[PDB]
Amino acid sequence: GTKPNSLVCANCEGEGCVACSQCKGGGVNLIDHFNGQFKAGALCWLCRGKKEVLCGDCNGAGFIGGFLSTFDE
Amino acid sequence: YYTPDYETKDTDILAAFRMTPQPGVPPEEAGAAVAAESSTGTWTTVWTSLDRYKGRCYDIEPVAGEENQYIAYVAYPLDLFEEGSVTNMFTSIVGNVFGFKALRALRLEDLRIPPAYSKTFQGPPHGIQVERDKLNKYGRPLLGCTIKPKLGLSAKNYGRAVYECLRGGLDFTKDDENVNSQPFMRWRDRFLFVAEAIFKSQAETGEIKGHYLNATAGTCEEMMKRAQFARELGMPIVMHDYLTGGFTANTTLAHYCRDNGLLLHIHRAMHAVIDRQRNHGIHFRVLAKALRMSGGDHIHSGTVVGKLEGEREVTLGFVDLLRDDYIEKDRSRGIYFTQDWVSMPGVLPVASGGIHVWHMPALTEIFGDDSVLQFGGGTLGHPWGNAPGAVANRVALEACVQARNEGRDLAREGNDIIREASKWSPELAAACEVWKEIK
Amino acid sequence: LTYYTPDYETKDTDILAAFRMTPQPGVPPEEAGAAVAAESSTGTWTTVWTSLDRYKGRCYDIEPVAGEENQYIAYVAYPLDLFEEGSVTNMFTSIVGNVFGFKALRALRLEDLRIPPAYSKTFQGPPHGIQVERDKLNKYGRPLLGCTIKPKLGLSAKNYGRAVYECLRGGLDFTKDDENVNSQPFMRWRDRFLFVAEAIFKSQAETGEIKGHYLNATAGTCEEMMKRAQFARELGMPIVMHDYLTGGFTANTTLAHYCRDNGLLLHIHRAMHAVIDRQRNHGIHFRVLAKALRMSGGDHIHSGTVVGKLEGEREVTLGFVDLLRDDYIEKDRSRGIYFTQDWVSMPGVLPVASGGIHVWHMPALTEIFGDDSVLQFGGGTLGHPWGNAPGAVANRVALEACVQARNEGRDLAREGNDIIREASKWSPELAAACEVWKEIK
Amino acid sequence: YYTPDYETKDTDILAAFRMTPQPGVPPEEAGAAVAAESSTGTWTTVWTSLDRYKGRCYDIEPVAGEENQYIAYVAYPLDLFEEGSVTNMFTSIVGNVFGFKALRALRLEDLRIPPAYSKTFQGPPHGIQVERDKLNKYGRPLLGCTIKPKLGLSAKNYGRAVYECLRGGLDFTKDDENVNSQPFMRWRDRFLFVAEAIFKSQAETGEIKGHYLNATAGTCEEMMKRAQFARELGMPIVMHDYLTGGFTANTTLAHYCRDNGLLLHIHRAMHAVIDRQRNHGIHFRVLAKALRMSGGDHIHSGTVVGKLEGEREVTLGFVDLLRDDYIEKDRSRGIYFTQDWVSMPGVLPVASGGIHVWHMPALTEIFGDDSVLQFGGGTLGHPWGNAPGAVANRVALEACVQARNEGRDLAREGNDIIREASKWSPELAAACEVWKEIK
Repeated sequence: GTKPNSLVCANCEGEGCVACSQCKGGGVNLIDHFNGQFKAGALCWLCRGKKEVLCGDCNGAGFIGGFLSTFDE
Repeated sequence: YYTPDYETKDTDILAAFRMTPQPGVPPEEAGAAVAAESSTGTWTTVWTSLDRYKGRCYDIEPVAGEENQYIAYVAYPLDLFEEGSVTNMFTSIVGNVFGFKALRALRLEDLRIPPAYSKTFQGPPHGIQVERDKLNKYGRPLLGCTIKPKLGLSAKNYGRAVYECLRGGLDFTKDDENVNSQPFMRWRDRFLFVAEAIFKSQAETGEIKGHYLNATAGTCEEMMKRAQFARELGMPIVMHDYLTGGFTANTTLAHYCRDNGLLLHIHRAMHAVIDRQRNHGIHFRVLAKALRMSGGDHIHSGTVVGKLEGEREVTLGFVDLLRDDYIEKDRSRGIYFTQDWVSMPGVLPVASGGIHVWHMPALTEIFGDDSVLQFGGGTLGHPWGNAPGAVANRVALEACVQARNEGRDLAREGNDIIREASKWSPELAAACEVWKEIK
Repeated sequence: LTYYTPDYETKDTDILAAFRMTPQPGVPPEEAGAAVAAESSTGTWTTVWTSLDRYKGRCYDIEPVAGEENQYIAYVAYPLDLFEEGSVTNMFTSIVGNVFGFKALRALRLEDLRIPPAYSKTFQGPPHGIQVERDKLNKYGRPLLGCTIKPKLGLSAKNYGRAVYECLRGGLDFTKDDENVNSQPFMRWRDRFLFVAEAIFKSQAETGEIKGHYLNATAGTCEEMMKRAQFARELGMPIVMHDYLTGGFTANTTLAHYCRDNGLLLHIHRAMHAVIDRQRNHGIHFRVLAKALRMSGGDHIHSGTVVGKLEGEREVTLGFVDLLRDDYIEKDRSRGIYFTQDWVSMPGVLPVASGGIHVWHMPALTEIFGDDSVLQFGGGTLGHPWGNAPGAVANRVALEACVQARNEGRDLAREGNDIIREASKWSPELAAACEVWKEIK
Repeated sequence: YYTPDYETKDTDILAAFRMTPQPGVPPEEAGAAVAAESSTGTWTTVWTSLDRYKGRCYDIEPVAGEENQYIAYVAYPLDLFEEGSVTNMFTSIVGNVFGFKALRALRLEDLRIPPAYSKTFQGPPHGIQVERDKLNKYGRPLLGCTIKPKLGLSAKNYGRAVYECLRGGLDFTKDDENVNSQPFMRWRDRFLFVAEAIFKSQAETGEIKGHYLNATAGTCEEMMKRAQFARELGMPIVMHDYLTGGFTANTTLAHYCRDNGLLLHIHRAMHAVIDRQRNHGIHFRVLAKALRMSGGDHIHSGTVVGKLEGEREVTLGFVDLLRDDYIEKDRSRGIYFTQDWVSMPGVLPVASGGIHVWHMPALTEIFGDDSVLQFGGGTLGHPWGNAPGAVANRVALEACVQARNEGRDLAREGNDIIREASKWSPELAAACEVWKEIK
């Protein structure tokens, strides 16, 4: 998850956030997800109109080794 | 001192440390000097009958894999310790032994406490079986969460997040270790707002909920004041830090809880300064035994869902010491002595760190339904908010428990169980898109 | 972003720290520093969970240690509003609670701290101090003397009191008790207290000087600890003793508060400390625990003899002795001092020397420490071929000999052996002791 | 003394007084005599090192517009004052300086308290942000009223007027300053009848209401008895007089309120004997600083409506000292020193006097929504009774808040905003016929 000689998280390049794939940075449903629950033109069902989610590798830290991205030991 | 023909008695305290003698010192001579530098301080009968008031080395073994390493065994008489005192036990066995120059590194590993000495202690306030009856929860592991980051929030806003998480389906809610009383939030008005949210969430779900309230203070007069105010509001549980507050203050708090019906939660802070290196300090398995005698119901132990063979046995070794009643000798798991607790209550372990939904099958299979799981950024990071975030964790847990009671391996069938479950819960679905799967 | 601000200027209301680091092979040094400031505070480098802003710590300096390729010094500053007034436990919990479990490093060690005057005014400090105690004891111009009953063990209370009475009448001032003696089946405490009190008055009634004896007050619970302190006040004893490392800071602060309100003297004995400050790359230096005690409260403390220290050493000891005793200390990197410290009129603490010492070590001890310390003798008093009372006279006669010469312009450094011999001529107890203990040349 | 080159450090207390020397005394020699007559009492080193235990003058300025007037500056060491004591601060700076026979008039103006000395005080019990959360009121100033004249009324009848006013829409209700315990009404049965009316009015409107109960007494044993009885009934606020009771008694009451969760209201009686003349006494802005350190939540300031330019700035100047956290130097507003409160809670100001409906746009624009407005005859003088009188005031206040949240100016519209509002409220209409318009 780190980068060349650096504790920086690659997935987000030290930012703590990623773009919403579903809306593809748009903000509105493009297909009918959840069959009869999410339409194909309503607000994005995930981000809900922000086109940005939290990174998983690092829970909003920007770096790897830490107490927000490790198993307690 | 070295009496290889010595036979330990049934009322003796035994210890075992590893040593790294300087080049030149013979191993059999170094061992006898550790037993003397711990008790009298001499090898002659010049100042003397004393005789029986001294320690003795009765065994020496060479450590495999390293040429300069040995294991020593020492025995101590029973009349050298004060009844009911944990402070006296540490100050006598180790008051000046790491300052010895003829050595380079020393580490204490294990201790054996005879039943004739354990009967003078009170032990945990309630235990395991009694605690489960007070909460009316059976079958599965308990859940919890902690408001970690934030900081600077007002008392009103602090109680807002507590109400949201508890309503979602969680059982407990924690505080932060470095929050006692500060200009941005005082302790008395934080207690008032927290207790108000507990009562509201108990009327919608009809289940018992709680929250750990920090009671650490700078003086013993101030620490006891905060414990009595938690009883007037009918709170069920408190919290303390037993490594920076001291052993004397911890024993006083344990006695109060037993006489008033309160649960105690223990956090281990500053511990990494003592038990991280492999050749100097005191192993954590020794400090766990001292906590059981002093008093406590919960304790932090760390996650092992990220270890390998060789490891995952040392940690599994001392988990049994906190819950079982009779543990046999096993050197492969780091147990040097056979211990009997003569019917003493157990302690519930707590696992924490950065965990999420895809870790449900792993934790359940290893620990069993006798532990508490705590979540940090895995609950407050949901894209929809706090309350929907707690719904995802509950769902996943129930799934694993059910599968287990149908004969389904949780070690293999795991990603499958989670997936087929995200096929009737929109909240879990969204969460399964933020975090990635486990190979 | 501020994390690693190589330009930020500190304010008069900030707490500063400095640790040495051993990064793993590959980790850039300027990035490891910022990670220490985050793991000791928020835990993030992004404004996602955030106005918070000012509630975070920051690194503002990095230096390379000469002589080793993998070694650096980092400087961190903390805001004032992060700490609770009058609490020493909170400071240690906040500064280092999860910093040594970090894995991107290999070894860490805290070295020094700076406490602003805006934070030192919320503490009480030592109960009495240095100048006030000398008025209570009415002793001026020379260091004090004491002795400890180290071995023995298993003796009855009457025999225990007999030795104390014999030692106190020889000319000594104080008397100590063994660290691991609180209450045991062979001897309880309520009768040992009575016998010691009985002996003290008889010893005092003859020589016409004020004497004392350290009484151990460590217990397993705070209810029991406070019971043994009031009994010593009922008998009119002047001093007690406590261990502040195996008992904790919470129990020590209450004892200091009680001692202030009743006119008692507190003696502090450091134990178990060897597990923390022995290695050169992991733990906490003793000079931080020394500063902590001054804020918590105390009058005496064990420091360490220095006459066995050579060049390169003997400097850090003289530095933290000045930190313990003085009122204003300047920065000096050659003595292990990284910050300028101001105590705004706080009382000092008396240092205590100990170990295996005899009569031939007197001039060196007097020259170095000065007449502001306490000298404790172990086997050098009860080992005399004639007994204890003749044993104390040799030490008393020797100490005076050194002081007088000093006040005449003689060099206690080059000489000392001669000075000691000239006194032995007119003192038979001084002799005999010079036939058992040899002289350093 | 007179040390011009002296540079003050960060741990010194500074003061500034104006002087009127007698004809003949040079100005530079009179300044040095004040600094001595305040500390040692001598100009020579005969009785003496003392040295550092003395005060010193470091600046002198001439006052424009008057030939015989000067401003002096004095600095004092930190070690001259006892921690946590306000009584000691006044008795040292001013114990005998106005009895000097070489002067004709003296007046203290300002003080500077370094942060190294403010940290030893407790401060206000709750503050501003905490108090608003306890009452659940945001966005608008609070309202109140006081039963002023009357007198001789029975306890039953006294509680009748309280119930009527609170039901109309008011927030608080006051008492009278000279009512503690008298033959026509004792204190214990007046508390009982007041608490009964609060509960009744809280069930019809569903809003939190309160009433200030006087707790002044002749002895400290009697004063604390009346404070504990107000906690058993669950009353939220009390009242004290801090200028006739003393500073020692006021500090004791502040500590009790913090440990039990009560609000403190402060009234300033007898103050006019000290700070009315322009050449002798102590300015009110100094006594306001001492009240913040001692403890308090509310304080009386004064309606600045009927004031002109030149004025309305001295008043606005020390309002910022009671609410802000960092105030810069400004001589045009009567501020001689830069003050930093290092995160201390603020104090809510109170305005009173003879005010009515037409004075609503004026007060809102100046003070803002961070004050309390009290009415006397502008409530009990309504031609229809008490309950309708409180409706008028409530209706008028809401009209002003809305307008400002639209861009309308309150310095012009005013009379308009009020008229249009009296076109859908019969009570406001009647009130707009008793009192006259504002030009």
